[PDB]
Amino acid sequence: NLCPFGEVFNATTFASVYAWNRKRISNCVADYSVLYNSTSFSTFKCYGVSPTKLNDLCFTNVYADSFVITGDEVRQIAPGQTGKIADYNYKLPDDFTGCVIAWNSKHIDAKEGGNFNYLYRLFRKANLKPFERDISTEIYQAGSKPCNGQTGLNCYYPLYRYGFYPTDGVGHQPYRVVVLSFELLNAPATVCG
Amino acid sequence: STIEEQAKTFLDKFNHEAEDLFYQSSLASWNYNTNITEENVQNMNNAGDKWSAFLKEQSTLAQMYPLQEIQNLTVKLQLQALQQNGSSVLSEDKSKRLNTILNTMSTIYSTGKVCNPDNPQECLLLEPGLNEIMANSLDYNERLWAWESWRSEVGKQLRPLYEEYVVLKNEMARANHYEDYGDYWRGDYEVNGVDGYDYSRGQLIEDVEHTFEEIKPLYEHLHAYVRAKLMNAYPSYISPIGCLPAHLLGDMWGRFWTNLYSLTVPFGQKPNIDVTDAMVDQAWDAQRIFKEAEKFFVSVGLPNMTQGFWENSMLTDPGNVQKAVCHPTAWDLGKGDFRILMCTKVTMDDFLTAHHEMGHIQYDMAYAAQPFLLRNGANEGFHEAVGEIMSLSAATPKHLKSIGLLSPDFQEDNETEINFLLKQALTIVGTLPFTYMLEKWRWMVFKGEIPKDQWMKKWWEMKREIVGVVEPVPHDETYCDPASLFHVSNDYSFIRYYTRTLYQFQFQEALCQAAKHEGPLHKCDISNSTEAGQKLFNMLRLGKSEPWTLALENVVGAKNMNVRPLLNYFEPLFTWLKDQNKNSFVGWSTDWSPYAD
Ligand SMILES: *[C@@H]1O[C@H](CO)[C@@H](O[C@@H]2O[C@H](CO)[C@@H](O[C@@H]3O[C@H](CO)[C@@H](O)[C@H](O)[C@@H]3O)[C@H](O)[C@H]2NC(C)=O)[C@H](O)[C@H]1NC(C)=O
Ligand SMILES: *[C@@H]1O[C@H](CO)[C@@H](O[C@@H]2O[C@H](CO)[C@@H](O[C@@H]3O[C@H](CO)[C@@H](O)[C@H](O)[C@@H]3O)[C@H](O)[C@H]2NC(C)=O)[C@H](O)[C@H]1NC(C)=O
Ligand SMILES: *[C@@H]1O[C@H](CO)[C@@H](O[C@@H]2O[C@H](CO)[C@@H](O[C@@H]3O[C@H](CO)[C@@H](O)[C@H](O)[C@@H]3O)[C@H](O)[C@H]2NC(C)=O)[C@H](O)[C@H]1NC(C)=O
Ligand SMILES: *[C@@H]1O[C@H](CO)[C@@H](O[C@@H]2O[C@H](CO)[C@@H](O)[C@H](O)[C@H]2NC(C)=O)[C@H](O)[C@H]1NC(C)=O
Ligand SMILES: *[C@@H]1O[C@H](CO)[C@@H](O[C@@H]2O[C@H](CO)[C@@H](O)[C@H](O)[C@H]2NC(C)=O)[C@H](O)[C@H]1NC(C)=O
Repeated sequence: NLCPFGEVFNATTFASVYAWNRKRISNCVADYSVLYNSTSFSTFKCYGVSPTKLNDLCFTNVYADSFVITGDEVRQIAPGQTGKIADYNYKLPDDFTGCVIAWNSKHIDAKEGGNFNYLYRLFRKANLKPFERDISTEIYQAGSKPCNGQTGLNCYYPLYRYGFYPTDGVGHQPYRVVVLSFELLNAPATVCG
Repeated sequence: STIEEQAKTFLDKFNHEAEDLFYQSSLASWNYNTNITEENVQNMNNAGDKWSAFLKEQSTLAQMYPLQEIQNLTVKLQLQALQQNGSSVLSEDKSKRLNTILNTMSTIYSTGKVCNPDNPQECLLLEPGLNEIMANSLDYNERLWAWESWRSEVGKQLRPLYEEYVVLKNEMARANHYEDYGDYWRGDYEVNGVDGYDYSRGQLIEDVEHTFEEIKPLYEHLHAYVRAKLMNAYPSYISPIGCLPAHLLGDMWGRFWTNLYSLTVPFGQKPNIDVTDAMVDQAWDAQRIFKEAEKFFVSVGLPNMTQGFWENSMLTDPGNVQKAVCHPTAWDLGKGDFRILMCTKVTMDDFLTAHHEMGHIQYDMAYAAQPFLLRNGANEGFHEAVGEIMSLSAATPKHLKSIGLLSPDFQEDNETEINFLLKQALTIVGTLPFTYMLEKWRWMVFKGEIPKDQWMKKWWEMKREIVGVVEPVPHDETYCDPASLFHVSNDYSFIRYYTRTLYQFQFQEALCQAAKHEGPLHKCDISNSTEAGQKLFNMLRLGKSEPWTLALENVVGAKNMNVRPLLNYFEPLFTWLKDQNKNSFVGWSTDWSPYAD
């Protein structure tokens, strides 16, 4: 009765994919039938529980991951199908108990001048184990010669920036993603529908 | 730590950096071409210079990766495109001088005006004035004035500019490790690395000449037929055994004999198929016309047009307030942005060309998941060939009947069929000797085999022998008629048109065989054939990742270009011409001329 719990879902702005955000949710009345008649979610599929039983269930702990990615890369937010986002930015555990949510923002995140406020990692040393972050700006140097100083011939700055214009194709328009995960513990907290 | 992994990361950085820069340049150039202002042209040039500078930086970088040590054919290709020194191998001042004369030639061609000596107040530029004369005038003297005025005015200016253009371009390509500018151009067809599908740069000459030899007889009979029919139109001006006067061919140069249909119609009693009257009468929405092309492409298993296309494309003439470039173009701006720029009128010619440009867009939509440097046709001929198979299918009377612009009279005499095939030949085979000779002359000039003092001598000697066309007035080396064509004076290769004409009928035969068509090939409409659609999409998706020979084999089963599709398409007209010319002269006289002494 204290948490709409969507200060996350609809708000002014979100965070980059490589620096995705976590939030705790507690003491809530989770009604998700009105959100079924909300702006259509590009994709809403659950893995551990039933979408037709959501509110009946009274789970203990709930967490919310919110971040922004491209349109073609969105279908990588799933167990397996490792790719650019699914390794270097945000991987999910193979055993997953939760739900994933995404919708399309036509001109909210996109402006006529263009939006260059969202970043993403392209070069990293190793694939990220589930639920890991690495925000370090370490100049990647795969070739043995470690420049380490600045931009180099075989060196690269590992962080790239999205370009989001209002005339883009659907494959790379700004998709906004929220992930719900219920950790499995023998300890209770206050959540139910 | 391998070079291949290093090269992969370099290519990743280039693709992601270049996608956005190319998109900005494309948006700016679109805003110019759809809205001619000084602000827009300056923004376009700014974005274009930024793109060229980024490309040259990446070129000098990619040259630091030793190509020979690359074992990945796909990556080797992307690196090769980037390592091309291109114009940069020229000195700075010499390159500036080359760009200056290039822009000057383009300007004088697109701006040259000729004035009537009897009335110096009437003056026409090439489009639409001079083209209107060359298309519709039936007066020999007026046409001869138009022909000679265009050449003797603008081409004389182009002559010295063209000499400097030739010499600098041959040197550059040589510095870029080629023999001449034609060899650079021939490099587009070169394949080096795939065992069993490679194809050399002289084989193109071998293949083009071997195939033009097989085209030769069909063209000879059409030439004889058109020559007799023109004798009825210009009495006492044409010899029954001589070449055709260059100024009576339907346009300024003879690239197309389209406007000779009225003078060569086999059976004028049959109604010549024009759907323009039906279009104006039927409820017409220019939107619906382009939508009908879209409905056609989905019916064969291809996707709709994008919402971005329908919102950003320019589908109508913007009017007097907003001046735009009306040359039909299909824009692939990148980042999934696809548009069509066309000042569409409600006409039959524009209907087929709308299909053609949307065919381009489907090609452009395809292979989108390929890396940047692979977003291109298999070779320079694949895109236009695809557009043309689209336009043929739309032009068949069965399709025209099924769409409802033709009443279901379903009249198809053996004379209605020959009429349609004859009009096709005026266009399709009339352009082949022109294309082959222009590129042959250009290749030889680039090779330095035609002395400077015999440019026009050899030009018109070659003119006579191959195309069977003779100049109406003599031209010394003061004149410069080759530079009087747009593609020549604007630094565009021309052999794409020969190659695309052959490719398109190979594709048409293959896709109609896939659609299990049985009648004559020219009556084939591949509409409603998801099998043919898939076979074409299976080829469209490669882009420039696979060699064009391998891509061509995947669909038609042959590693090389073939003439039997064209000859089988035109076989009925061929026999009809052979019958019609029994008491007519077949062949050409390398010696008859209109003028004497
Ligand atoms: C996030 O999104 C929007 C804010 O832009 C809110 O969506 C909606 O809020 C309105 C009220 O402000 C709801 O209208 C209501 O409809 C119900 C019946 O459905 C009616 O009983 C109420 O009296 C009111 O008229 C609308 O339904 C609602 N939609 C959804 C899907 O919630 C939402 O409040 C914002 N919340 C968060 C946490 O981001
Ligand atoms: C030359 O290098 C390219 C890389 O740029 C090689 O292409 C790549 O082939 C691999 C193996 O099939 C692809 O990896 C796969 O990706 C899918 C993505 O869903 C993943 O599920 C698989 O587990 C696997 O990791 C890779 O995506 C692909 N890359 C591209 C850009 O096409 C190519 O094979 C090399 N040439 C030769 C002859 O080996
Ligand atoms: C195009 O179609 C027309 C008919 O629609 C075809 O024409 C016909 O040709 C035959 C010969 O093959 C003619 O037969 C002959 O009749 C004469 C007397 O007129 C007789 O002396 C001969 O012994 C022979 O029996 C027929 O009359 C003629 N019909 C018409 C209406 O002209 C024509 O052959 C077709 N062309 C092609 C290339 O298929
Ligand atoms: C052609 O370019 C001009 C700018 O050079 C565009 O500008 C118009 O002018 C102001 C500029 O802010 C706009 O507020 C107007 O609404 C525009 N006038 C119109 C649309 O008539 C102009 O939009 C461009 N034209 C097109 C078709 O893009
Ligand atoms: C090829 O596709 C066209 C698509 O328009 C088919 O046209 C439809 O045909 C059916 C059956 O004759 C009619 O009921 C519809 O009204 C038509 N829709 C139109 C005209 O838009 C056509 O029949 C197909 N031909 C085939 C299957 O060979």
